Amino acid sequence: ARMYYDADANLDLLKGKTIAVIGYGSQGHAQAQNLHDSGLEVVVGLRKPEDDFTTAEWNQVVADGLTPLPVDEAARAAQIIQILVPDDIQAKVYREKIEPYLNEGDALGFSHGFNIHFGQIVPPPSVDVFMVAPKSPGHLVRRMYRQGVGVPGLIAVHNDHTGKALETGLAYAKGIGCTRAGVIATTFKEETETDLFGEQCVLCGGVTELIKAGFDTLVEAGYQPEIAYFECLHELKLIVDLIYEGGIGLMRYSVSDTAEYGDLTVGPRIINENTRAEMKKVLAAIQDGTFARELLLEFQVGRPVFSALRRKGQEHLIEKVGKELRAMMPWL
Amino acid sequence: ARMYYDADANLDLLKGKTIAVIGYGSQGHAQAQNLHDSGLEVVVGLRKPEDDFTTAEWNQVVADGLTPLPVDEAARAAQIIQILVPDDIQAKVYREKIEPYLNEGDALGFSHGFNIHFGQIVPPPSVDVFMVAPKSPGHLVRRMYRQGVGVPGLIAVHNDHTGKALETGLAYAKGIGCTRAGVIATTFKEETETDLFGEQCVLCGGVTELIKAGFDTLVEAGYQPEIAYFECLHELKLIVDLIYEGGIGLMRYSVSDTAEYGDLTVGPRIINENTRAEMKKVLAAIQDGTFARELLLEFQVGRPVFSALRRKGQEHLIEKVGKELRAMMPWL
Ligand SMILES: NC(=O)C1=CN([C@@H]2O[C@H](COP(=O)(O)OP(=O)(O)OC[C@H]3O[C@@H](n4cnc5c(N)ncnc54)[C@H](O)[C@@H]3O)[C@@H](O)[C@H]2O)C=CC1
Ligand SMILES: NC(=O)C1=CN([C@@H]2O[C@H](COP(=O)(O)OP(=O)(O)OC[C@H]3O[C@@H](n4cnc5c(N)ncnc54)[C@H](O)[C@@H]3O)[C@@H](O)[C@H]2O)C=CC1
Ligand SMILES: [Mg+2]
Ligand SMILES: [Mg+2]
Ligand SMILES: [Mg+2]
Ligand SMILES: [Mg+2]
Repeated sequence: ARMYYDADANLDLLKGKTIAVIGYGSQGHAQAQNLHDSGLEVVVGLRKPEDDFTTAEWNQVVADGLTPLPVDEAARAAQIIQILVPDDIQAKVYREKIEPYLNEGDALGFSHGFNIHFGQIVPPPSVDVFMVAPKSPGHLVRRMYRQGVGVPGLIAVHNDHTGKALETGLAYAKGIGCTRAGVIATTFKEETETDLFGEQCVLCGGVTELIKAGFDTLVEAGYQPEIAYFECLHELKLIVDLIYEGGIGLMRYSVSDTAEYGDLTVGPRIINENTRAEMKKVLAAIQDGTFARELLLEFQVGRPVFSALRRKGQEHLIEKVGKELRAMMPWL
Repeated sequence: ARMYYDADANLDLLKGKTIAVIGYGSQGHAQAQNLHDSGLEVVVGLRKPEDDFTTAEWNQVVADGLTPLPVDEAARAAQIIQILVPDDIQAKVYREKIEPYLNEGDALGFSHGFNIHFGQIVPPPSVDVFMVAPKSPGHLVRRMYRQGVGVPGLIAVHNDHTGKALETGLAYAKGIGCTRAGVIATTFKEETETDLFGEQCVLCGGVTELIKAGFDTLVEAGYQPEIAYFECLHELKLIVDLIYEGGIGLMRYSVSDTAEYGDLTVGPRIINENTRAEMKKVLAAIQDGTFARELLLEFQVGRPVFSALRRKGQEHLIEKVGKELRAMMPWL
């Protein structure tokens, strides 16, 4: 893997330019504040204050010492526009408040490549397109920069038109602080497809249904739901913290030998070759555009499947018993 | 669930009694110190110092202000004996150092039910047998007790010879702080079987192989292993931390709508009715004694399956890439 560190990004390449950071959410408040104390001219594109949220966010941008402009005004101002609004809204915001104000040599930036990769945003060919995706949440992107240590990041450039697209996004990477720890060269295609696959098969879909299937197994066998909650959900955090810290090996070293033996022999019975074949199918739906199509069509008819499955999950017994037991532990 | 609190336990039922805590590891150190701070008469049963580890543990007891004794002397001093050495060691320790010193009316306590439930320790009928199983690791049992909050626990009674087994166990649970948070009534059978099931199917076996299968899917399809690490392992902690604090619903509220839709529709494809049927078979092996027999036989011939499978795990690419990447993240 190709790594880019400090001695690979020249922050002077941005002297005399403006960076529009559209949005001030998790990545927006973190990344815009990072580029300000890195010596770069930053404008923060938001909506005109109209209700309570758009005012409170506009006021907090001022409180941190940055300049807010309406999205069309920050986009007219800057030659480097980084879109950090929500993914499901990016197509409308770009089309209306960003697209008519693009010039040659301007560089368009993302932190997740779904919209570029699946053709929902198609910038003009005379425009640089880059991605800098940090591997840490917004509050950890901002808190770690103030501590002189970077968070690792992924770098991607989708269209090199000014001949310096890589160096230009590489400049943005140092501006937010990812080049300190090290930055991995990826593509929009790889970042988008792996992000969706991980979400679907492991981080969100896989683990929630593993948890629920375990809980259901115990409850259907007649064990107390309160006991099943502890053994299929609550105790998972301790285990995953260890994997996070020191890999699977640290976790297996820290649990009892009986648990490690059970892990080694039963894990592959639960997640077996049939499961691995299904993960391959799920990946193929991500690679061939049909998942993206399905999501996009779902949003166009008012999200009936998303609402129905969401509500079905909220009615699950594990959520009911969980609220009761979590009360008893206010220290979470 | 039948719940017990501080009001249901009478610490004065232990007046004039000496409690021996056998072991001083994760649960032993926390439970012994807690019992001491609650004004009870505690001795810690340890191997006489014979090497760096046993010298240090003995000195730790003294440093904490508690009284260490060799295990047989601790047993002879105490009327309540809490066995907190590793589960795979308890039968031999019990047979050699505890059993010959039991008197009618003594109480034998556990924090996990395996050895009583699967008949590896068979106490005389004249001895009360109870369990108080905290639902937190020892360092939290201790920390939460210091802060005047408890950790939740389970209470079970296996043999009531005196008629006071439950009251003794409840007094013990109050002494270590578990009735402060609340203690759930269960049985040795239920605690043992749900503990083994959760470890095998969800917490350790299920989640490690889910992680590995996701990682292998990505690597085999040609993506970069460093990227697969982030998307299949590294950011699972953020997800699980949210499930831990506020259930599946809080996590789904906190991820993007694309992830939640991917979660709701793909989760049950990965963990499906075949997976749930295999979980039922795994539970059946825990319920019919055959897993316990398999584990005990494995331990009797020097752990060759445990050692072979552990090593194969240690050679996996996810552990090699993970070590490289985690070194780039010093804050671990
Ligand atoms: N949550 C995370 O930590 C990660 C997110 N990303 C990606 O960065 C992008 C932004 O992510 P988040 O910080 O979580 O976004 P967010 O959901 O926290 O907020 C987005 C910002 O855009 C504003 N906004 C909302 N609707 C708007 C509209 N119609 N017009 C103009 N502004 C609007 C919001 O006020 C908010 O300040 C996404 O594409 C995401 O996939 C990349 C790395 C990790
Ligand atoms: N670790 C945890 O957080 C949980 C553990 N439990 C149960 O607590 C009990 C004790 O478990 P842990 O504290 O985790 O074990 P541990 O591995 O943390 O500590 C074991 C203790 O036993 C001592 N010991 C080891 N060999 C000995 C021997 N031959 N003779 C005398 N003493 C010896 C050790 O020096 C150490 O003091 C087990 O039944 C466990 O299943 C129950 C709740 C959660
Ligand atoms: Mg991700
Ligand atoms: Mg447990
Ligand atoms: Mg266990
Ligand atoms: Mg995502």
